[PDB]
Order: sequence, then C-alpha cells, then structure tokens
Amino acid sequence: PGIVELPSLEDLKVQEVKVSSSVLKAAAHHYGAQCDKPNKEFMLCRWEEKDPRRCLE
Amino acid sequence: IARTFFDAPEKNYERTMAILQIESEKAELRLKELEVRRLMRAKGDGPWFQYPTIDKALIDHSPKATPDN
Repeated sequence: PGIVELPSLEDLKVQEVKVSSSVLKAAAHHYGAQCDKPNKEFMLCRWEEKDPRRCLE
Repeated sequence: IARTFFDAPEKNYERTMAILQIESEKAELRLKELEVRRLMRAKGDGPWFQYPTIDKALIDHSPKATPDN
C-alpha cells in the first residue's frame, strides 16, 4: 500500500542526558518535582497523538 | 328435495369465489416469502439471517500502560 514516512536523521539529533541509571534514580524525586510541566506536556502529546513523530519536539 | 336438503346454486357460486380469493392470496404470499428469503440470504441486509458478530460494548477505552495503541 502506502509509503511509511520517517523523519530525517538530522531531526533525531539532540544532545543526550548521558548519566547512568543510579544517577537518574538518586535525583528522580526532585526531577519529577521540578521538571514536571514539559514532561507532562510530552506525555499528554504521546498518549493523545499515538505517534512519536508528532511528539519529537 | 331442493328446498329442504340441497344448497342454492348462488350460495355455492359465491362460496367458491370466496375460497378462490383466499387461496390465491395464500399462494401469492407463499411465492413472495420464497423470493424474500432468497434475497435476504443473498444480500444479508434484512432482519433475517443476521449471524452474530463481536459486540463492541466490550472494548476498553481507558488509557493503557503504553501510548502506542
């Protein structure tokens, strides 16, 4: 049938949070408390659009 | 004999006419029922031959543990 559309490799380029699992776990509660608004916006976009290409930004 | 026991010819005439009308109506209804049954079996859009499908009231609509669904 159709042709599946994928974003280009430049659109997937971002600098990463290069920390291990225990570094994330130690500050997990404060990360949830302080950075809640963009995380919840991303999660709402994710559960609504059902498409990661619409939630890349 | 014709006064006591026998029936009038007019009575038999009109009785036969009533019987013929009823039986012709029945035969036409039987043929129409056959045609209706054939059409409903072929197309499946009528009230008969409605084989069941999955009821859609069983589908869960709440958000799941994974967004991609």
